[PDB]
Amino acid sequence: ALTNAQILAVIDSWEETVGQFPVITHHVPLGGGLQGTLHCYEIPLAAPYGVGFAKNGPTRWQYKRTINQVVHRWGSHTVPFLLEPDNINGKTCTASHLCHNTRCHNPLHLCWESLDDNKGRNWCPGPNGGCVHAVVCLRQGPLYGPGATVAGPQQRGSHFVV
Amino acid sequence: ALTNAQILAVIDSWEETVGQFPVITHHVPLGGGLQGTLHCYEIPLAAPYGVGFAKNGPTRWQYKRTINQVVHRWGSHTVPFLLEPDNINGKTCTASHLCHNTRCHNPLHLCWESLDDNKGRNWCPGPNGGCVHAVVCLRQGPLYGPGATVAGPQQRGSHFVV
DNA sequence: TTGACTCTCTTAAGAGAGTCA
DNA sequence: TTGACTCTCTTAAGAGAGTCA
Ligand SMILES: [Mn+2]
Ligand SMILES: [Mn+2]
Ligand SMILES: [Zn+2]
Ligand SMILES: [Zn+2]
Ligand SMILES: [Zn+2]
Ligand SMILES: [Zn+2]
Repeated sequence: ALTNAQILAVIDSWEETVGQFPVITHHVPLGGGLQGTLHCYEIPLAAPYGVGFAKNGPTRWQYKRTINQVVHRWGSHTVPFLLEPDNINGKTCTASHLCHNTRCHNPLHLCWESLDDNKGRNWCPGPNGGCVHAVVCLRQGPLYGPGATVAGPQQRGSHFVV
Repeated sequence: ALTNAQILAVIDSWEETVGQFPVITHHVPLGGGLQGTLHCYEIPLAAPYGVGFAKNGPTRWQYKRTINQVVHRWGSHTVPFLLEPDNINGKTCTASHLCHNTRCHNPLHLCWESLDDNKGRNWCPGPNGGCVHAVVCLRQGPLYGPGATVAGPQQRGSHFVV
C-alpha cells in the first residue's frame, strides 16, 4: 500500500500541476446583496490538460500516477483529501465545489462531504445571506431564490385539508 | 385524454379516490423553532392501492383510466397538473412534495416545478425560518442544517488563493 | 510510465412503458 | 376493463475501471 509519504508526494505533485492551470477571476454573489471575488484554477477544455490528468467524461477527469510499477488513479478533485476519512454517517465522501465551477481544481474551493451536503450548497443563501454550513460556503448557491414554480397546491373539490 | 372535459373528469376521479386514502397527521419543523401540522393522504403500502392506481417502483405509482376504449396512464402525482404546461424554461415540470412524504397524494401538498426547484426544497429553512420560494414551503426541508463535512478547503503548499 | 480516449456506475429527487391475469 | 406486477429511463451533483501505443 502507498505510504503516508507517498500519498503526500501525490498531493504535492497534483498541487504543483493544478497551480499552473489558468487562474480565472470571477465576481460572485455572497448573499445579503454583497458581491465577492473567487479565483478558480480551471482545467483546460481539451487535451492536453496537464501532467497526470485525463478526461473520463464531459465534466469528469482523473489523476494518475505510477509508483513502484503500479498504476494508481483517483477522481481529479479527490486528491486533496487522500489523507482524510472516505465516509461519514454511513455515507461516501465526495469532493464538493464551494465555487460551483466543475472545471476548477483549486483545493481552497473544495470540501469533502456527503453527496446530500454537496448538492444542498446549490440553494444556500451564502456566507453573507444566512449560510449555516459548519464548513462555510464561499458564495451564494447558483439556484438560490424564489424559483419558477408553474403551479402551486390546489384542489377542484373539497376532499382535502392541508 | 384529449378533451378538457375528459381531463377534468380524470382529475375529479383521482381526487375522489385519493380523498379516501388514510389521513395521517405529521408534525413538522417550520423553521424558527416553530412546529406545524400537515395532514397527508397516504397511498397504502401494498395492493390494493385504490381504483386506478398501481405501483411501478418501491416509491413510484401510476394512475390509469380507459377513455374512448384506450388506456391513458400518468405518474400518480402528476394528475392535478394535467392542464398546466409540462415544461418551464426548457426544463421538464415535475410533481414536487411540499410535505417531503412520497406516499402522500394530497394535492394541497404538491406543486409543479422544475426538478432543480423540487430538489432544492430539501434544504429550505422553511416558512418560519426564511423560505423565499414564491410558492411557499409547508415545512423546513429535512436536510436543512450545518451538514457533516469531513474536511474543508486546504492546501499543503503556497500555490493557491481563494 | 504516460496520454487520450473508451465504457459503465451512484444517489435521491423525479419519470415512461410492457407482461400477465 | 381493471389490477398487480415487471423492466428501464432522467437529471445534475458526484464516481471506478479498460484499451492501446
Ligand atoms: Mn457541488
Ligand atoms: Mn421533492
Ligand atoms: Zn473555483
Ligand atoms: Zn452554505
Ligand atoms: Zn403530504
Ligand atoms: Zn422554501
